[PDB]
Amino acid sequence: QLSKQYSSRDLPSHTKIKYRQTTQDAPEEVRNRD
Amino acid sequence: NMLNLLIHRKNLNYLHLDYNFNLKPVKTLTTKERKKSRFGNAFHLCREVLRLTKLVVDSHVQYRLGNVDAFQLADGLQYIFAHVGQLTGMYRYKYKLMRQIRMCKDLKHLIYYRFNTGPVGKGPGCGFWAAGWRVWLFFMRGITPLLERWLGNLLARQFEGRHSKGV
Amino acid sequence: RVALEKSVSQKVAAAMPVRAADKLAPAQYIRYTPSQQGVAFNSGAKQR
Amino acid sequence: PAHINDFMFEQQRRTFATYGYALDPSLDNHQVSAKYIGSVEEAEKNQGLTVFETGQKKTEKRKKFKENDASNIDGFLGPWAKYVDEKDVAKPSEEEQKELDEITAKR
Amino acid sequence: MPKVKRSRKAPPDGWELIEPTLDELDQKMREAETEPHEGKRKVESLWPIFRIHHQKTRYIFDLFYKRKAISRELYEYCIKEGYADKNLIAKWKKQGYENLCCLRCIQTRDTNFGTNCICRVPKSKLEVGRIIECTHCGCRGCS
Amino acid sequence: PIMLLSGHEGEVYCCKFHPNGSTLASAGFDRLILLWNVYGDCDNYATLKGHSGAVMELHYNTDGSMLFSASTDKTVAVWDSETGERVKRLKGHTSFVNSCYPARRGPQLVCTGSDDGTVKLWDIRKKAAIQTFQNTYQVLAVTFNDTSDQIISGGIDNDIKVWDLRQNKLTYTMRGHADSVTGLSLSSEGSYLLSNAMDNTVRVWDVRPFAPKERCVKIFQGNVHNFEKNLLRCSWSPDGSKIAAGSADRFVYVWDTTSRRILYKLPGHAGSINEVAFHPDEPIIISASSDKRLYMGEI
Amino acid sequence: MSEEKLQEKARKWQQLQAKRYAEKRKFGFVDAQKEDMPPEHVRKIIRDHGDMTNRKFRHDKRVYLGALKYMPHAVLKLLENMPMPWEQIRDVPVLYHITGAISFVNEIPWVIEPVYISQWGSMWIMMRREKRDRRHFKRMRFPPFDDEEPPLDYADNILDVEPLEAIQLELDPEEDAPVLDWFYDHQPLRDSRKYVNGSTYQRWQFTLPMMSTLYRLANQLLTDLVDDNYFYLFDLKAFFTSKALNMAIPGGPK
Amino acid sequence: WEDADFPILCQTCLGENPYIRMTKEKYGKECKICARPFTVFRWCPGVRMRFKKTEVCQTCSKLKNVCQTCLLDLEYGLPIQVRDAGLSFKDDMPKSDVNKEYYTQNMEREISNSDGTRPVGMLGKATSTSDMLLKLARTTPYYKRNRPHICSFWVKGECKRGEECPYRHEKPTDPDDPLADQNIKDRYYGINDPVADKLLKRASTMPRLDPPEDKTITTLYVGGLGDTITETDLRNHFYQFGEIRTITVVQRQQCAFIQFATRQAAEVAAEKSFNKLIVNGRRLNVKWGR
Ligand SMILES: O=P(O)(O)O[C@H]1[C@@H](OP(=O)(O)O)[C@@H](OP(=O)(O)O)[C@@H](OP(=O)(O)O)[C@@H](OP(=O)(O)O)[C@H]1OP(=O)(O)O
Ligand SMILES: [Zn+2]
Ligand SMILES: [Zn+2]
Ligand SMILES: [Zn+2]
Repeated sequence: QLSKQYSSRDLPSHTKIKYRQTTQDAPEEVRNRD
Repeated sequence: NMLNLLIHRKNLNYLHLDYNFNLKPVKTLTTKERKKSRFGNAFHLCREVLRLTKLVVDSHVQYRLGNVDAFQLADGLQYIFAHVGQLTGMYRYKYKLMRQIRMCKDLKHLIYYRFNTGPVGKGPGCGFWAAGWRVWLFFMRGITPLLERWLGNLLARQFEGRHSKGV
Repeated sequence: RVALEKSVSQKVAAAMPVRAADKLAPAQYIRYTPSQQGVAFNSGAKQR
Repeated sequence: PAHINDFMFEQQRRTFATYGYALDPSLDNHQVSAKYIGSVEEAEKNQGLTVFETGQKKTEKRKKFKENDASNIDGFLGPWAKYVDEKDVAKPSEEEQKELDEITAKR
Repeated sequence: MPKVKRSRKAPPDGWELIEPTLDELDQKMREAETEPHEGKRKVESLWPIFRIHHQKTRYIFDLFYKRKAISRELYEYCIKEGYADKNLIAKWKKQGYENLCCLRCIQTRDTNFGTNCICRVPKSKLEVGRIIECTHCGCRGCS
Repeated sequence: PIMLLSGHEGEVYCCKFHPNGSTLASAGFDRLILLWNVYGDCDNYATLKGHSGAVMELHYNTDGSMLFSASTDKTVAVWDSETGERVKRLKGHTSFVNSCYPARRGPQLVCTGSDDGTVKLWDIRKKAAIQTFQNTYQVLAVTFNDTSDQIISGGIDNDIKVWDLRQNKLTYTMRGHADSVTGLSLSSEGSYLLSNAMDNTVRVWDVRPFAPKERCVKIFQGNVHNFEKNLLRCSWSPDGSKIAAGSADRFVYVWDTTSRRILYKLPGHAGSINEVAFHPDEPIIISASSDKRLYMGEI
Repeated sequence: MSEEKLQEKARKWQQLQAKRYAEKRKFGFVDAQKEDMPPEHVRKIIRDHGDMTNRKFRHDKRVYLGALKYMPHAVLKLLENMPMPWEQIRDVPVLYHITGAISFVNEIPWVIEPVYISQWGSMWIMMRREKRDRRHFKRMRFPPFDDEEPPLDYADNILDVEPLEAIQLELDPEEDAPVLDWFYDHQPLRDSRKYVNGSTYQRWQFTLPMMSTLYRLANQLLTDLVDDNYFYLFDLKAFFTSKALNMAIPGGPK
Repeated sequence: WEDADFPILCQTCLGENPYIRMTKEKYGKECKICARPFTVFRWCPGVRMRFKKTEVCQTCSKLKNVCQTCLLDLEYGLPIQVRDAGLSFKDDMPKSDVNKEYYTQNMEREISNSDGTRPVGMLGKATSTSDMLLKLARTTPYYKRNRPHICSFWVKGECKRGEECPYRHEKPTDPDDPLADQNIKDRYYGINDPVADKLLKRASTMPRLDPPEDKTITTLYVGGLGDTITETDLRNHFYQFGEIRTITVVQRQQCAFIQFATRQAAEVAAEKSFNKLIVNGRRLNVKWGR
């Protein structure tokens, strides 16, 4: 029982996840750090 | 036919949409019907867009029947596109239209005040309808996904029913 | 990750609702063994 | 979930449809032989002929018309040529007619 | 009042002997087009049109290929103005397809199992003498 | 492991190993030839292209240097496993060429069985035919004899036929199969030859200078046919120890040369198994089935 | 075993194998096409359904309604092909629903750029000389049809009429030799592989006399500037800067 | 919404050819009982037979254990009421709107936790097929079910479609007959379905062995014995069923007379054997002797 209604706010948006880059604080560095 | 099928499916027999897409009641309606029979901006935006196209295709039918002329058709089309504000009444339902409306005024002041640079006069016969046509085509490029969403929602709600459970 | 995201994909494709309708998958073939086997019905054969 | 070949399934089905016998499809774990199922004696006497395989049949084809000159204004039957051995009206007759009136009254 | 012509080019000059046949055929098409939707049926109210359409293009197919009684130029003018049917013809010219009823009776995607009408099955391989009315064209076994 | 391979769009009819035991070739309806690496993850490196019809039989040379592949479109093809590219398009076949066999350890020479009514002998270098024994009818499988001087063929008339390359007459005709023979494969003995036939029986024969005049040796039960009449193919093991067969029953049949017992009827497939491939080195089995994929069984 | 047995065996298996591996059901073969219907098919369906009030249909009611979601597409596709005052009639490819519920003009109006500007420039000259030299211009009435006059039928009212000469400018035979014939066509050189790509109508290539006459014809709608230092502080970058500094040059935007 | 792999149908209704071609439509219609949307499968039964369609949810099927279109039981194949009575079942599925939608929701939630293998509930606890059920069962496929309807036109004369009349151009059945009006809802709920009552009267008129008056008449007469039976064979017929006290195998009349040790044992034996004790192919007639 799936509706075909819809919403202005369920349009696609921010469809890519940012990942924490090499210098910002990647889980590798924090794995290292003291 | 689509808009009439909508009107009559909701069981609103006291209203009727006439052939230039005017919506008119055929009674005087009590409160319950003045309320039950209010419509939204989807219905009315679709109504008014269809009214613009009927104006256009009927100018062309007048041309093809022999009633007017090539020049009268061209200038009447230019007229139509310059004066969408006073012929449709679209701005009531999506007021952002005035972008377009102001644009088709600016163009007309250009073209006119370059059309009649010499002995040519301030009279009607100026149909160079490329510019306003372009403008309303870009407007339609923008509006079709919006209206397809709004009408999809209206039709769904009319055929499934409105969901008052987990709002 | 696999199961999660596939269910995501179906739930969001619901939120597409303008379904970029893909073609219908090729016709499948299924082989069926009735419980009511015998030569009374199935023209004496067992499977269809 | 089988996966079979396509010309062959339709061949066998049309066989069983228009001839009444067919190479039975049971793929049993006990090795059965090719047995013509359905009208077995028909498969025997007809030599297993398929509706798709050409075969000798002296069967009287129903008589049809043929008006294929497309210049006659009301002439061309072309591909829409009726069968000549066909009826010109379709109705039930005096006894069944009154009986059906009686039934429609009984209902 | 005829199929008023778009080309504005002069018709090549066999046009004057095939003129009246096409004219009466268009008369018949307009008439059988307006014939109003009686208690006839809803599937079969469109069978006249396909019937007439085949006729007209069939006719020209004769007068160019089976008689060679008109020129390439006149025949092309008669296609371009919508009397004939370019692809119904180009299909007729094939080998298994001499009498094809309507061009839609071979559309494989318009039918759910991916086949042609029973219109298209040779009468012999059915042999059951059963009346065939392809719902599309109304044809009785085009081939 | 089971190691099922996929990546083929339609039935795979033929699968066989590198005679190295290094690379895998499979082919079928999709009109192209896929290659894989047998070891590691059983991964796919190359795909050969070109054959317009269905690849009905692929065949190696005995080193593994050039590839032979019989196509439905009246043609055989030899290609370079070095490149994957065509060296020769054996045209001239007047119908469906189903079976191909390159001469092993002799001069480079090919016998092709076809649906025209002829068996054809071809030299790769001349772009011309060598010999052709028009018996009457379709020949469905063809294999040489290790002398490269007789040629064996099996078709619709159930009498397995062998021609002498020098006298060019029907050298050896053998009889006893009740219905059409679908597969021949001569063991690496150079002597024992294996015959599948959809009458549900498999047979073993032996081409020698001297044979008992009626050389129907061993007989096994189990294979199936049905409305499909797909082409069923058999093989010996590298050792002449186990015979592997497929059938339209979804069961890989593994029997033994010695006790003719049913060592295996293995399930696992979805559609008819058309070809089983034995590893020239290992106890590795590869099944090509009409379910549009392959299996890599280890025994 | 019986010979005639084996002979009809060869017969049967030959036919069977032959059809089964016929090129028709080869692997990647895709069925050819969907070619055009006749026009009267559409015309008859739509005039039949009329206004869905006769209960004989009563099921296309649901699809008729449900097709509303797409009518802003039909309108956009329709209005972007309107026939351009040098033409009397334009024929367009139409995709429609087999119950008449909706009708999409299925086309994109590609034009050659210098041709198009020249055609509209001729229109400029003609319109102007006409409005100057017509005694009294009558403006048509909007709406042209009344509120309860039902819309006309094409077939009964416009189908057979003669269509009333359009706004051609009449080109002179000597100086405009290279264009006089194909100028006012719908898609001028559509089918002549010397000057156009093909029938999809991309890629023009033209002769230099063609271009010179086209230029001279479109001369009215054109700038007689030759270089760029006219727009000195009047280009995009000057405006970007002025906007950024919130100062505004004499004749520029704010 | 339901979602299935195939229909679940009677062999009668599935057709005759081994090779059938069938179409699926996802969320295609509404179960006439479950009231919710289902997937609807449509197949052509045979040559010149109406296309049939699955007409009840897969859950509405598994619950009462029937064929999704034929509606008859799956093993025996009688109307739902008959099977219920023969299994002595009491099916408590609600009737009113809200209660029935609620019951359907929870029954579906609980059948989600199944294996898809056998009916849920008492339909497993009632599979003891009584000889009455086996006795009423259909034997061969009554394939008259799949022929087309009755042509209103051809009943009035009008079926001018030649031979293609979309309905059997025969005589319309008299509407007075009880076997005419059986609404789907009742035939699923088993409340006053005429075919059930006619079949039950038929099962009541069917031959079963009669009981005697006196308790002391503990000799049971089996008629139609034949001389291929042994006294030890008549024993094995009536030995472990209780205890037998004596056996007289009358060879001058081809009959037998079994004196038992327990009245209920002999009664169960003979009634359960009535005309159907088929040992070495002999129709023995089990009755109480004089
Ligand atoms: O009614 P509007 O949208 O405002 O357009 C008109 C009109 O244009 P149409 O010819 O399309 O009706 C006039 O044109 P002419 O009278 O020039 O022929 C005129 O424009 P002019 O000012 O140039 O006369 C007039 O303007 P106004 O009321 O100021 O005279 C006005 O255009 P505006 O947008 O200029 O008002
Ligand atoms: Zn048809
Ligand atoms: Zn047709
Ligand atoms: Zn036809």
